[PDB]
Amino acid sequence: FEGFYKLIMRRNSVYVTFIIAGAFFGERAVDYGVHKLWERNNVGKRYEDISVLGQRP
Amino acid sequence: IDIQAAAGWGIAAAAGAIWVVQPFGWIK
Amino acid sequence: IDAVDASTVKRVANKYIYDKDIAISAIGPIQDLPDYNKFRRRTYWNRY
Repeated sequence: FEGFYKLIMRRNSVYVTFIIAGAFFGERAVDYGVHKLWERNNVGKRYEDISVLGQRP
Repeated sequence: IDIQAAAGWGIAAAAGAIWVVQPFGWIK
Repeated sequence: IDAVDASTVKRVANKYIYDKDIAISAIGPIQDLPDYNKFRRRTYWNRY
């Protein structure tokens, strides 16, 4: 808590590391959330939802 | 202030390398 | 006084100086004096 907190606002190297970590996780969290809502809005329309998938003849 | 700052930026650079290049699977 | 060593000065300076607000009182031909944001920014060093 206080240890990381105090380091972030007192050393710019820790703050830059904090920015990189927040960019990395915040980007993945949004990409995960966007894709979950894309899946909920497109039920039945995915390539893996084709009934005849695998029997061409 | 000279070694602490050097380790701090070395950590920032290493995290940035892991962030730009994301070799999640090269940990072998 | 003797108790105030180099570690003491840095500790006290971080409590009173680092990234702290300042008060400015200027008079005369002071157009070239930097503004509040310039003085405010110069209370920390971003290379550390």
